[PDB]
Amino acid sequence: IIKTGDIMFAVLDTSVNSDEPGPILATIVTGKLKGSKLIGSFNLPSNADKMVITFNTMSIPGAEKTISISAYAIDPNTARTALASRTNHHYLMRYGSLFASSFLQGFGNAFQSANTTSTLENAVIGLATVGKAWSQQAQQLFNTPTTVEVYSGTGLGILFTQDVT
Amino acid sequence: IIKTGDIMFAVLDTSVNSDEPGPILATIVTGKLKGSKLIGSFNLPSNADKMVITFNTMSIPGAEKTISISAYAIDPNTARTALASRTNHHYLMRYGSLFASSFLQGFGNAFQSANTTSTLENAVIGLATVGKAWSQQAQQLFNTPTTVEVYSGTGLGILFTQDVT
Amino acid sequence: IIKTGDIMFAVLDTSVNSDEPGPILATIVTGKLKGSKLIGSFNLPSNADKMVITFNTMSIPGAEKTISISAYAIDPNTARTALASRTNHHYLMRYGSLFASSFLQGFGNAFQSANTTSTLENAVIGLATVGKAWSQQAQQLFNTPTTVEVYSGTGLGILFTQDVT
Amino acid sequence: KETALSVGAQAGLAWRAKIIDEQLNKQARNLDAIYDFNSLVLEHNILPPVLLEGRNTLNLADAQSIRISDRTYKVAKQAHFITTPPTWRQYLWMDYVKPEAPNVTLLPKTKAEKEIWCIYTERGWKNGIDQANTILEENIARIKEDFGGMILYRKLLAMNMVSPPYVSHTDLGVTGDGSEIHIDDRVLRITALPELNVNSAEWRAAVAK
Amino acid sequence: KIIDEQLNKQARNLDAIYDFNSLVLEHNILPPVLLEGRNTLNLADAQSIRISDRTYKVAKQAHFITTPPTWRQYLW
Amino acid sequence: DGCCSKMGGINYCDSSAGRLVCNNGFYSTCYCTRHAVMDLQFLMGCCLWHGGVYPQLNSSGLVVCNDGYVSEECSLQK
Amino acid sequence: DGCCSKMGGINYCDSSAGRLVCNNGFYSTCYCTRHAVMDLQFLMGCCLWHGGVYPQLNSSGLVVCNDGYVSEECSLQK
Repeated sequence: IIKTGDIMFAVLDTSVNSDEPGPILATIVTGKLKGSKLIGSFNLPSNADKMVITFNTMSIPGAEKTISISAYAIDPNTARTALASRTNHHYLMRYGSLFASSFLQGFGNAFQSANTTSTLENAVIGLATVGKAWSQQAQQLFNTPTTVEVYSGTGLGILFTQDVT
Repeated sequence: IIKTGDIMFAVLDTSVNSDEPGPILATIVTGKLKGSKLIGSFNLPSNADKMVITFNTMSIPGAEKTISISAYAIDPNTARTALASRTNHHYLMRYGSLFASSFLQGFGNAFQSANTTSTLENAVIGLATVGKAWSQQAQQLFNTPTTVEVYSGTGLGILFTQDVT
Repeated sequence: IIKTGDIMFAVLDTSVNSDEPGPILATIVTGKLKGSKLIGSFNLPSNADKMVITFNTMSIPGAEKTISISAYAIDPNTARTALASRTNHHYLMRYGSLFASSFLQGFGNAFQSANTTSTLENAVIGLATVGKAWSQQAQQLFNTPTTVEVYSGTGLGILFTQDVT
Repeated sequence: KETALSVGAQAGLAWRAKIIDEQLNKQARNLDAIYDFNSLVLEHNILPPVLLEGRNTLNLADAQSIRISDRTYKVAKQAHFITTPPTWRQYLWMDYVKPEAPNVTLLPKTKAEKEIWCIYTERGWKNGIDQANTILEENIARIKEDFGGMILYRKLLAMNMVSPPYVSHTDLGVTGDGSEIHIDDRVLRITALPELNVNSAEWRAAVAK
Repeated sequence: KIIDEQLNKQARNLDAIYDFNSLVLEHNILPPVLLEGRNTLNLADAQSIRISDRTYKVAKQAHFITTPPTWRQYLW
Repeated sequence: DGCCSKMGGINYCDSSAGRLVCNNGFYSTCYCTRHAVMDLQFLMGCCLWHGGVYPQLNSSGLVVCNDGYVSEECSLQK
Repeated sequence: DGCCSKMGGINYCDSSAGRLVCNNGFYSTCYCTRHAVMDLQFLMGCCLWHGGVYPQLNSSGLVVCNDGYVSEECSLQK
């Protein structure tokens, strides 16, 4: 019998990224339950400034039982849900691709137009026509968001959600 | 027997933002219930000048029982429904992005157009072609609202909503 | 047995704005009932020159009881349905944004046009193309209704609607 | 607000309790000197029972109905065996903890809330003082009650008003099987619980000089 | 570990003082265990108590044995 | 902390009396075990001279010792 | 406010008399406990000389003592 909403700690060891859902296991080592395994998954946030781990299958070793308590995690000694990882993953690459394709388009067309008022022609050539395909592909790929990735060695804390036996 | 809609106080320790609903908890600190606690999630406001917390699972220790009172929170000594958070969040970034993209578009088109009456044409090139794509992306993402976040160390007051036995 | 539609006076403590509903409580202090509490939410007006507050959950201490007289408020010392709040909140911002974006559009187009009869061209550039996007965004956001807010330290009077026992 | 009043009550009560436990430890030997239980014990290690008196009782029941009496006496608790004489510590000592936790919720930042916090704490402190002294004097009354009861039994036993308790010692020699033994086995019991007599002709008076 | 190495480095006086085999009986029997207590009293109830001078109890019934024991079951 | 100060220094702790022995052969005034002769006079904790604290916890601050006599000084009240 | 003014100052309060003690051996003129001999010739509050104010809350402003007597001077008019 455990009261609703207690706090314990576990250990995350098998790495996962916020792209492919899969089974992840943590292990409660302090508090009441020691060595308890906890299998689940994660969620994808609408905005990537935090990340929570979907844990639903809690099991105690020794005797063949497995409770059906589902609850999620919290970071130890910060008490925050924002994942300790980097979030600046894919800003600069797509921004640079977009602006470079644009600048190429502009360079070729306007220095073609500037001939009214050989190597300069080849500059016009290269930027003028490699601008367009890279521009439409940049508008294709520009919308990819930035992810976070959980770690393979970071401990964690756990709050509870529903009561058990 | 708790009288309907009375006043108690509690403490929030775990932080989460107004983007992803999930488990958050508080613990009642004064009044009748001491050591009792209460789990839930938040609310979403259309205007971010207030923020309230959807708390429903009230647990009183001692027994393996969990009462069914769902109530919200208020700030002590101020008695306002606003949250201790920042509300100046997402004006400047989108405003500067839109205005810069538009200025770039204008520089390219007008400084090419007014030539009748090399590197200057390259300035025309750069702002001309990077204005347009950045402008349509700015018009795409301009509508993102301002956020607030609950505080990981701010105490609270509680009005009740219903009774128990 | 209480006569229909009677006049009492109460105390409001929590601040809430006419944008987001929530549980708000007043306290019956005079007349007959002492120490009674009153839980509800607000009402929405089409024009922001008045406010009323929905108040129905009427809880009396002493015995474990809570009657359900649903009633509203009337102003102490005026008995008028308007509220002590300001109503000039959302006129100047949208008016100035509209006029500024329009003036920018005009400046760019006409000062480019009248060139037939460098930094001036840059002024043409800037107002010319930041006018349009700001203009359509102003046309988007001009429709904001004016909010009013309850006071977090002002008491009240109450007109009743039905009887109780 | 009133949270300061409540914690002022707790702090004042606790501090006065600390001082009075210090004072009761300060004056030690005269206390157990004056409250000798061990001389009050009878022959067979039995605590004497507790008696109570009353002078000049009158109670009116209703109209045309009164009842008077000159002297009344009541047995409170019967006599029994005791493995040890008591002390005063289970009558006079009081508990002690530290009220330690004002949560960081109501801290005054303005001068007005500062001073009302101060005065509410102050009157809580005085209230705790008063409550602690009330607790002490109730304990004092209880221990005086018990000592008066046993000394009243001694006085009446001198007065020939109560029969003394009667004992029996059943002696057995060796006992047990070839596994367990006791050498001699004495069973001590008491039979006649002490009570008042009604034959007033056997009541012996006493006149001093 | 410290108390165990102390235990082995003080060796011979231990089993010297705890001889067992000199105390065995004639037919290789371990003699039994006897417990003696003095000046006993119990209050089983108010109004009735029971006293006794000495009490004797048989703890372990004497059984057959082949090898005498040592401080194996007691000290390590 | 300084026990055998201005003595030869602390030699070891005898556990039969729970006391230190300095290098000069004198019994020092420091202790080493809790199983030593203290002279206690003051005590703490609620429900003294009674059954001790009851293991239960309730809604109110009502705390009662195991002999049933309650302790209103210990109890939380309004 | 200063009870032992123009004297040796306050010594201590005695609850056996409910009186302060000045530092000269004269009894004071103030009080420290409510359990003392104060001369009162005035009272405040209603339902006096009856069973006290009844602990129920009536719909009317009529206030009834536990003798059943009615105090108009404590009740409100119309």
